[PDB]
Amino acid sequence: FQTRAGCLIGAEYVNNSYECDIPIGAGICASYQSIIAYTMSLGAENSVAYSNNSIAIPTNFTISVTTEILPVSMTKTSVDCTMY
Amino acid sequence: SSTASALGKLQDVVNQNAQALNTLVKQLSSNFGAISSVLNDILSRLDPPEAEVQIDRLITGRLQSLQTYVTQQLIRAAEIRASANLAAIKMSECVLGQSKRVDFCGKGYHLMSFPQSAPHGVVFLHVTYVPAQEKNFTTAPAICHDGKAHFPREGVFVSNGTHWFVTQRNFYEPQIITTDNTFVSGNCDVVIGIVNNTVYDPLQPELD
Amino acid sequence: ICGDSTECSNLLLQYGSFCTQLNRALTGIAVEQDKNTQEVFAQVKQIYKTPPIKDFGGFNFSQILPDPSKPSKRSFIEDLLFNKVTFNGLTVLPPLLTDEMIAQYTSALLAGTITSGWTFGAGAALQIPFAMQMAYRFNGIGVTQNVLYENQKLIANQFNSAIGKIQDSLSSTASALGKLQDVVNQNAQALNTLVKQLSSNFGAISSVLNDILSRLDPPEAEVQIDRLITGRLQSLQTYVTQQLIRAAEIRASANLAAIKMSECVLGQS
Ligand SMILES: *[C@@H]1O[C@H](CO)[C@@H](O[C@@H]2O[C@H](CO)[C@@H](O)[C@H](O)[C@H]2NC(C)=O)[C@H](O)[C@H]1NC(C)=O
Ligand SMILES: *[C@@H]1O[C@H](CO)[C@@H](O[C@@H]2O[C@H](CO)[C@@H](O)[C@H](O)[C@H]2NC(C)=O)[C@H](O)[C@H]1NC(C)=O
Ligand SMILES: *[C@@H]1O[C@H](CO)[C@@H](O[C@@H]2O[C@H](CO)[C@@H](O)[C@H](O)[C@H]2NC(C)=O)[C@H](O)[C@H]1NC(C)=O
Ligand SMILES: *[C@@H]1O[C@H](CO)[C@@H](O[C@@H]2O[C@H](CO)[C@@H](O)[C@H](O)[C@H]2NC(C)=O)[C@H](O)[C@H]1NC(C)=O
Ligand SMILES: *[C@@H]1O[C@H](CO)[C@@H](O[C@@H]2O[C@H](CO)[C@@H](O)[C@H](O)[C@H]2NC(C)=O)[C@H](O)[C@H]1NC(C)=O
Ligand SMILES: *[C@@H]1O[C@H](CO)[C@@H](O[C@@H]2O[C@H](CO)[C@@H](O)[C@H](O)[C@H]2NC(C)=O)[C@H](O)[C@H]1NC(C)=O
Ligand SMILES: *[C@@H]1O[C@H](CO)[C@@H](O)[C@H](O)[C@H]1NC(C)=O
Repeated sequence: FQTRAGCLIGAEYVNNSYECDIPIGAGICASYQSIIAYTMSLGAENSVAYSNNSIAIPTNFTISVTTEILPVSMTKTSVDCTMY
Repeated sequence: SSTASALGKLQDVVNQNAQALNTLVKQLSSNFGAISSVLNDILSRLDPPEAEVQIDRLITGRLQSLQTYVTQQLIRAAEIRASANLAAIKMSECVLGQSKRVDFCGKGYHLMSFPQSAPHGVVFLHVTYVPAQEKNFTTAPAICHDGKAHFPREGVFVSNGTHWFVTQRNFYEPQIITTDNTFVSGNCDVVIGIVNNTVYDPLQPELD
Repeated sequence: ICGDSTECSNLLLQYGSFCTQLNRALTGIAVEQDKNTQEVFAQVKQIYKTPPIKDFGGFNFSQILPDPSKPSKRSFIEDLLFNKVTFNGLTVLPPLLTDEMIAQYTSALLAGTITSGWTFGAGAALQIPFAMQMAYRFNGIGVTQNVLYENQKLIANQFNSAIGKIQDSLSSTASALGKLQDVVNQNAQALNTLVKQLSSNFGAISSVLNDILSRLDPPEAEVQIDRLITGRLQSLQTYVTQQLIRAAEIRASANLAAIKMSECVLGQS
């Protein structure tokens, strides 16, 4: 197969579109099924029902807990020149 | 408990530091264009006048390696300092109070946060509110009554098909439109979308 | 630094593992670039579409929404912006996201904020007529919503005129995109001077490898090769360090852009 990123062998190009597993480039990437290569899909697709006298109001709720991880430090090291 | 690879940032910081030290140490075994990578032998194999040349080669190579290592360390330290500043701000704003800036800590309406320690970092648990189970309604921006226009003090007008109510915006809870949750401003001949209805007042029935 | 010569490679081999580090650094930079773009733009989960019929209370977004007529599916302003701004062992790798995908993200974000408001940034997109979304937004700065419902046409006209004015300012006035041009120029200059550095003797007798290799005795030819090698290594290391500094600065800018997108597009600040 020939792509804008180069030449790819060992995999077959399909016409579907899923999420991206192993990013290859130029908007295409590959995954395992055999190995296949395809074009990325940015996500789902919906057309919200806009109108000038219609609204939507929630009736229930959920409480979600999520995690976030941040590094704040690293190991303190020192070097002796003349011994090194 | 089961899923791994959730701590990539701390792990790869550790890996980068370890790899830097490993390559710095392993660089000690390079000739750099000299006759050997061991100093004692070249000291003990030939006279000084060329030994100085060989030591000069070794010295310049090792100095270059050390300078490269230190410069990389400085870059990485600057990045880590930026991350630590961000962590301090998040601790001060999302743990010690309720934050209003959207998506700063958690996706959804922020409620609170809790900190936990990690070997070289911090973990925030963000507790947030997420609405669900929607429902469509017909809406209008104002209500005509006696020629006057009424707007909601707080909330929004909705109708299930036959009657009109006011609700708070983020949670469906209808109430009867009254002169206590609405206010008046001018006659209704200019607003685009006014609808005819009635507004009940709680004083007239009481008086009778 | 060797240009397809066995002797140069053999002499370089005894310099330890230097260029492996350089390749690692460059690879890290490229991966960071892709992550930057992803963090800024992929703020949404779905891809929203604007409805075929467009009655936004008199407001007019025709200049900003994409048009199917053009093949790039870009907007008028985006076309103006794209028109305004414009091998020796080195390669340029294509970005992961092509321009159409980025345009698609921007279109999705903008349609979502026209139709739903800030709701689509927290949960599921909830429709709301545009006039009362504007009333809500007035209510959030200290002005009663009353006002907006009595000055709607005037407000719509002011917004339309402002859009037209900004379009004309971009179309006619140039030099409004200095920052992007500066980034491009800096990168091009750095690469050009790195390439041009190949034509320096650095103290040897010639700046071409073949002549020194094929003119005189190897015993001192190795000394000349060492001169060339050390000069070219210094040049390459300087280039890499400059690239690292610039990458850090760009990453700071991208973080700021991500915060601004989150806080001023998906909400009211
Ligand atoms: C609220 O009602 C409107 C009006 O019907 C819904 O919009 C369409 O509803 C029909 C069913 O009556 C669906 O088949 C269409 O798919 C809807 N339009 C679109 C663009 O999807 C709207 O979906 C209703 N809201 C909810 C939450 O169900
Ligand atoms: C809001 O959602 C909750 C679930 O998150 C609903 O509670 C569930 O109700 C069903 C039927 O009564 C039970 O079988 C579940 O066990 C309940 N879940 C929990 C966690 O208690 C709740 O009913 C919803 N609100 C409304 C008004 O329907
Ligand atoms: C809209 O809501 C109103 C208020 O709840 C409904 O009117 C009442 O509905 C109940 C339940 O059917 C009846 O017992 C009452 O007699 C109704 N009238 C009053 C004055 O309370 C109305 O039915 C709802 N309509 C729809 C289409 O949902
Ligand atoms: C909501 O939009 C609809 C359609 O865009 C409007 O319906 C039109 O209203 C005008 C003036 O009221 C009439 O001249 C047209 O004949 C109507 N067309 C249709 C297809 O209904 C409606 O008025 C709008 N409502 C509000 C409150 O703005
Ligand atoms: C709401 O009520 C007003 C007044 O009760 C209505 O306005 C009248 O409409 C009739 C017929 O359209 C006209 O002959 C009158 O001149 C109007 N004014 C008055 C003071 O009666 C109006 O039509 C009603 N409906 C709406 C949607 O506004
Ligand atoms: C929104 O604004 C655009 C401004 O470009 C309007 O497009 C113009 O419409 C007039 C009226 O037909 C034409 O004479 C111009 O040639 C149009 N300009 C362009 C660039 O196409 C558009 O009509 C406005 N939207 C609405 C609904 O009127
Ligand atoms: C995929 O689509 C192209 C055109 O979109 C078509 O020519 C081709 O036959 C299809 N199938 C495969 C396997 O490429």
